[PDB]
Amino acid sequence: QLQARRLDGIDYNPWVEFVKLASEHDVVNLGQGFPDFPPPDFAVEAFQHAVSGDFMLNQYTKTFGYPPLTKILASFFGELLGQEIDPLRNVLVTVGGYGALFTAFQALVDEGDEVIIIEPFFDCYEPMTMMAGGRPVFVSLKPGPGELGSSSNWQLDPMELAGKFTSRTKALVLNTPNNPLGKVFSREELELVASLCQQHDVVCITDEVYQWMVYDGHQHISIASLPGMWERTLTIGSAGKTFSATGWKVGWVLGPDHIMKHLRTVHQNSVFHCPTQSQAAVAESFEREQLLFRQPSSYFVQFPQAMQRCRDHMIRSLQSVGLKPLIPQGSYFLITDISDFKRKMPDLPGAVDEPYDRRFVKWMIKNKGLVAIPVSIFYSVPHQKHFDHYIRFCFVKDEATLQAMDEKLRKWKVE
Amino acid sequence: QLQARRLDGIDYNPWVEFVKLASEHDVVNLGQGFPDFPPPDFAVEAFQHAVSGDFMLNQYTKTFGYPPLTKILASFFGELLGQEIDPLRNVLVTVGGYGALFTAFQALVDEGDEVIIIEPFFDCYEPMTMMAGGRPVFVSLKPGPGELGSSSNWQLDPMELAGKFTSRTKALVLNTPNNPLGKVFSREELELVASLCQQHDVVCITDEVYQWMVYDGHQHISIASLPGMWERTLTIGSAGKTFSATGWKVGWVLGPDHIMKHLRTVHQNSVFHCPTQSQAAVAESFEREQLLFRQPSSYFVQFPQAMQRCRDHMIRSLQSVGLKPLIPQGSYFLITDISDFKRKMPDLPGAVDEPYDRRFVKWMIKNKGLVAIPVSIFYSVPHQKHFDHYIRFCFVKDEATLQAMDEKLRKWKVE
Ligand SMILES: *Cc1c(COP(=O)(O)O)cnc(C)c1O
Ligand SMILES: *Cc1c(COP(=O)(O)O)cnc(C)c1O
Ligand SMILES: N[C@@H](Cc1ccccc1)C(=O)O
Ligand SMILES: N[C@@H](Cc1ccccc1)C(=O)O
Repeated sequence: QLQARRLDGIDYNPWVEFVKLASEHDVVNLGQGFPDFPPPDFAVEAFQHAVSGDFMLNQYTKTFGYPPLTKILASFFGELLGQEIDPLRNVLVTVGGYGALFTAFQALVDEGDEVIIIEPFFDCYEPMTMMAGGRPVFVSLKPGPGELGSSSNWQLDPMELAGKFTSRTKALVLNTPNNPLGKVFSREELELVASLCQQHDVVCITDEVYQWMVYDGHQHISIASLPGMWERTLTIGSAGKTFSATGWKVGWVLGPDHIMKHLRTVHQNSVFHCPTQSQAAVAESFEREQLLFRQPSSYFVQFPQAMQRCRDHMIRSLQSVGLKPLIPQGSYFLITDISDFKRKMPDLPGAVDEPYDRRFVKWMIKNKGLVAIPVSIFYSVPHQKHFDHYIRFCFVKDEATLQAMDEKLRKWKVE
Repeated sequence: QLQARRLDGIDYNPWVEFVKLASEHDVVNLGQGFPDFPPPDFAVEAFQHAVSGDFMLNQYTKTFGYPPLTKILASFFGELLGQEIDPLRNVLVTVGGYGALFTAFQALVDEGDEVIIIEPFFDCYEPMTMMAGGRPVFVSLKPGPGELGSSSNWQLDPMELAGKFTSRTKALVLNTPNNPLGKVFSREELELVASLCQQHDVVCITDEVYQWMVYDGHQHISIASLPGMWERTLTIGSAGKTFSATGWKVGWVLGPDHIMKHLRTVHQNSVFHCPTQSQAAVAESFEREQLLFRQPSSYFVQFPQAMQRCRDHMIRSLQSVGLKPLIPQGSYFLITDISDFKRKMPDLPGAVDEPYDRRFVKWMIKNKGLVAIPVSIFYSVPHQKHFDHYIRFCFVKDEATLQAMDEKLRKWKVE
């Protein structure tokens, strides 16, 4: 009654409960979606330059983006998407990719509108939809029929997907690479999704914050570069996952003027300006990355290789301890199947109809000194019972952390 | 139809049209609500320190605030308000005071709710209310019955104010010191407002971004320090107006847990984190200001004195050219009565039923080389006809700017 109905349901945040049980133990922390090593030197230094240069950089910049940043966004992303991107009509800088999503949802989703969300989903898609009056409509990526799995075998059933569309579908949220699965959507998969979007005339909010974290030669493709798609896609990105600087909380949306003009209204009636100096640091960091595009020494080349190594490392470590990893083609994350521990150990300390993975993650934190995130926080509530056997690890870590993890894992092994 | 109804009306932004007519002339810019000199050294250096210190500061901080910043906010503001402020239950760091307002409005205002807005009002109060489904209800500060006016003579008629309250009033937006008037609400005025708020059980969103810019010995008082008021006030502030660093876009809301828990839901479903390093810079800048509280050398002492000088300077300059200044007790701004020019010059190039002040500001920009902001952008549309004779100047400026202004003003004088 004091508060607005838009807040009904969405008030519960799984984060906080867990990342507070973590702090009351000696743990190797692998549930955190951020690096624990520094950003690359050229980007820190870019921040350093923007806070020590033209003093007017301490003041307000332009409402829809710091112009050097919208310039490099238009240019680099225009080239990657193969699109004529106008910085002033097609680019909006936002408070991280999170603020970008929020802006998008507030612009487009209204009482009645359905938003197709593909599980496992970054958890905020659902509450943001709900705050906007929409009705989430879920579809599940289903794993295919070795022993170690693969993210790319998680299938988007074409018939099941097509069935989700009604005349009330406003938007489909596509997240690639996917958090927490690490699926990198194929071209065929993208075409599938594009196909229905054109057909039913539906916007595709597409969260590509992990664009650059792709492994094993898999290729990040943007649904917006697909024929006819720009006119109906919003493409979100994040400086933080791009330059390993998550506390910079800069992101952007690219998309066509007839959509973006709504995003801009929300922006101008919510935050109005983004901080100036972060924008400057990000503009200079993209400049440095475009200069060196494809090159052995570009961050978008070395970083994925390094993190591919960390991934490979984690996969091996968790495997030999009973966990069944799903090799990701991208993102910061891999998930592991715990179905074996569920048989081995079915009753665990945990509240009433708490899904297994949640009860398991608590167990592990206490006894074995390791943080993961239960995957069920990324399923609609009705699907948590069926999808309660996965947990989510972050391998974007310092080597000292992989070391400490192995220490934890060997102490475990002796059981 | 593609976009959400919450965007109806609110899409028009007076800013942009004007600050683009400005850039196509040689102008002294006085419509900008930000300094054009640097922030104080200790605050720039605080930024410099947070972007070159513990590298983990490049990563995510806590959702509701960087803890060193919520610590100093609780402590300093607790002391100023005379209130026990818990950082975790009573403080939320937001994307500037703008993001704070937005958070507040999204938390509390719902279809039906009325929000009492006092004119002249910072323009966003109205559209934010509207996006939230609310119904702005207006009241006007009316100037009293010398020749030069005074902001403190603009009166909040007690009977007129009381009449605005219905059973549908959710919130009253109090802005003190006031943008664009520079009114510093008296204690009696505050008690008036408090009185009705307690009586009708209404929240008082109170925008105190100008807290420290008070002149002539006038005292900034917070409605929240008034008896019984904390339980029903939200107090917003901004690092940018506090430390002359508007592009830092850090702000906060203080208020009681039973209200703030809603602000937090909006926050966690909108931005989730604020950038880390700005927070660090602001925490250290408050630390430096509290250390030196009241002291000759504290920024909260010298800065108001300096800006009081700039104010005094502008008042004299604009006076002798026909403009009738209203001396502000606070804020960055003074407004001047142009009623004389309206008689002197009634027909001006400007669209159809454009209020006079808007047409006047355009005229001045072209011919006389000076930027102001028409005050009518801060009145409800039905009241613009009656309140079309004021324009708004920003005196928070470098001396080189006051110089150039005088140059413009003397070239003018020869007419
Ligand atoms: C981390 C993450 C975000 C948030 O990006 P920020 O720049 O931190 O706002 C958005 N989407 C996904 C899928 C993420 O993993
Ligand atoms: C400038 C201003 C704001 C905005 O504060 P930011 O920290 O820039 O968000 C809010 N309210 C008033 C009355 C202002 O003048
Ligand atoms: N996305 C990262 C971090 C994050 C958490 C909550 C909001 C935004 C980003 C994760 O899944 O751990
Ligand atoms: N508040 C200042 C600057 C500002 C403009 C628009 C949004 C937020 C802050 C002004 O009135 O000029």
